[PDB]
Amino acid sequence: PQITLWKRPLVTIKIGGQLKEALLDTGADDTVIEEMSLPGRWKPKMIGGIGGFIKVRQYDQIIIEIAGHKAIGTVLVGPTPVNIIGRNLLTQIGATLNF
Amino acid sequence: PQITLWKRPLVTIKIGGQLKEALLDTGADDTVIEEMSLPGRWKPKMIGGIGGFIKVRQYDQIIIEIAGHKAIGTVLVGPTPVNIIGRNLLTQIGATLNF
Ligand SMILES: CC(C)CN(C[C@@H](O)[C@H](Cc1ccccc1)NC(=O)O[C@H]1CO[C@H]2OCC[C@H]21)S(=O)(=O)c1ccc2c(c1)C(=O)O[B-]2(O)O
Ligand SMILES: [Cl-]
Ligand SMILES: [Cl-]
Ligand SMILES: [Cl-]
Ligand code: NA
Repeated sequence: PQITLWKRPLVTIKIGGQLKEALLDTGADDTVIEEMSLPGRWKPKMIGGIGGFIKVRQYDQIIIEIAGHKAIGTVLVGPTPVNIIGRNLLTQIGATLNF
Repeated sequence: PQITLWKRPLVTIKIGGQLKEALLDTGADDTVIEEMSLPGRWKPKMIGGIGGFIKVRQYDQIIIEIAGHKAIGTVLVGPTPVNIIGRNLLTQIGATLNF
């Protein structure tokens, strides 16, 4: 689709069989999701947001559908204010910014 | 232009007579710029995300040139680690997300 920006670009994602709402976020390098259960091992990551740095859990090679598009990649789990789809997965779905 | 998302979508802006580099950020409702002086009245606001909140000064009716396109709107000024062009100005330059 072509998504204008008068409203927040919220989409439905599917991860671990569950539907969640998430924000398409070109200002995020990484995809960050609220606390949930994911399979496999995780590794630590420090990410720096508007308010400072936080620790999150990094899960790699996670299957995730974004607005109906299949992606497989890194998902960070931690205390984010909203689920954000960052550029690591926006690139997988072929998203560009245009003006 | 069409901007791919392999790297941060950084553009040059002009604000208050100064050139700065800023992120085109679909995940931000509003535009947030590092500390600088702007003309006119302002009021304080708290904005929050990953890592918590920061206090900013809200200036209304500020003109920015974003990658050569002029737009006017509210600009928040404070200790953000990155300059952020949010939806309030992305709409004005006709920016869309496409996939
Ligand atoms: C969290 C999101 C819903 C909202 N933000 C935009 C988001 O795009 C940030 C933009 C940003 C980019 C670099 C550094 C700091 C901030 N990205 C981000 O945190 O990305 C993380 C995930 O990947 C990592 O890569 C980049 C950092 C890491 S915000 O900045 O917190 C933000 C922007 C505007 C407003 C508010 C909060 C608010 O409350 O009112 B407001 O005036 O509307
Ligand atoms: Cl840890
Ligand atoms: Cl990835
Ligand atoms: Cl505005
Ligand atoms: Na003003």
